[PDB]
Amino acid sequence: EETRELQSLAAAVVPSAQTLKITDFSFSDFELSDLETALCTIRMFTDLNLVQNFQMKHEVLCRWILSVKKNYRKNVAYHNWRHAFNTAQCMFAALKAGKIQNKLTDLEILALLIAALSHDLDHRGVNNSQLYCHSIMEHHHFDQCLMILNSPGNQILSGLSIEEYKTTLKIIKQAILATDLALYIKRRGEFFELIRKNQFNLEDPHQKELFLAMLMTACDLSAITKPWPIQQRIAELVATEFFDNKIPSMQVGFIDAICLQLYEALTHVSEDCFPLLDGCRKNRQKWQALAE
Ligand SMILES: CCCCCCCCc1nc(-c2cc(S(=O)(=O)N3CCN(C)CC3)ccc2OCC)[nH]c(=O)c1Br
Ligand SMILES: [Mg+2]
Ligand SMILES: [Zn+2]
Repeated sequence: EETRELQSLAAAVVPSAQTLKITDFSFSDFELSDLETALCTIRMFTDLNLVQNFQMKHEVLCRWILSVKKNYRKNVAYHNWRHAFNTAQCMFAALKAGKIQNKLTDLEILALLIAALSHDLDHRGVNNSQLYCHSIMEHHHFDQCLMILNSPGNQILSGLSIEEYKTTLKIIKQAILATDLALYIKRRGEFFELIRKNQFNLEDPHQKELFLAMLMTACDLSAITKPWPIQQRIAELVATEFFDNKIPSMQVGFIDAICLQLYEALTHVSEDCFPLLDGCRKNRQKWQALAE
C-alpha cells in the first residue's frame, strides 16, 4: 500500500494551480484527500519552476513528498501533515499572488518551499513533548528534513552543484529555525523598526535573511488569516492539541500580540499580501464579538 501510493501519485495527472485554487490566500484543504494534497504539492514545485531549474525527476519528487507526508503524525490534532501542507500553500500564494517571488532568487524559493513543508516534521504536539531555550524542536525538525533529503530515491536536490546545495541547506535550516516562536519574538523588533523608518532593504544580505525568517512565520501562522468558517475549524484543532468559552479572548490576544503586526509588516513589503492582513483583521472582529 506504499509503492501503491507512490504508483498512483506518479501516474496521476497534475491539474493546474488555478484549478486547484492553491493561488488563493483563502485556500482550505478540508475537502482534499492525502493524494490530492500530494498533487497540489507537485503543482507548487512545478509552477515555481523548481522541477525545471533543478532537474528533478518526477518519481523522486513524488517519493520525497510522500516521505515528508509520512513523517508527520496523524494522531496529533494540529501539528500534522495538513498544517505543513497549508504552510507551504501560503508560501506559494505569497510568492505568486503576493508577488514575493520576483524579490527572491531561485535557490531561496526552493529552500522556503522545502522548509515550509518540512518545518514541523515528526512533531508530537505542544504538550506531548529545553530550559536552555535553544530551539531544540526546530533543530529536530531540520534534522528530519535533512534525513529525508538524503534518503535513497528521495534526493530532490541531487541536481544542484555542491555550492548550490550548501547554500540551500543553510537557507532551509535558518528558515526552519525561524519558526521557533521565541526566535520570531526576538527578531521582530528589528524588522518592524526598519520598515517604520523606511530603511528596509532586501539587497542587504542581513535584511534579506531577516525577511525570509518573517515570511516563514507568516506562513506558519496563516490559519489565523483564513475565512471565518475555516479559522473556526482550525482553532478547533489548535484547541484540542493544546488541551488534549475562554477561547475567543485567547484568540484576540494571540492576534494582537503576535499576528497583526507581522501581516501589517508583510503588506508594507508587498502590497499584494494584503489579503493575509485583511483576513486576520476580519477574524479579530469575529472572535472579539464572541468574547461577549
Ligand atoms: C511560528 C509559530 C510558533 C508555534 C505556535 C503554535 C500554535 C499557534 C496558535 N496559537 C493559538 C493560541 C495561543 C494562545 S497563547 O496566548 O499564545 N498561549 C500559548 C502558550 N500556552 C501554553 C498558553 C497559551 C492561546 C490560545 C490559542 O488558541 C486557542 C484556540 N491560536 C492559534 O490560532 C494558533 Br495558529
Ligand atoms: Mg513549529
Ligand atoms: Zn508550524
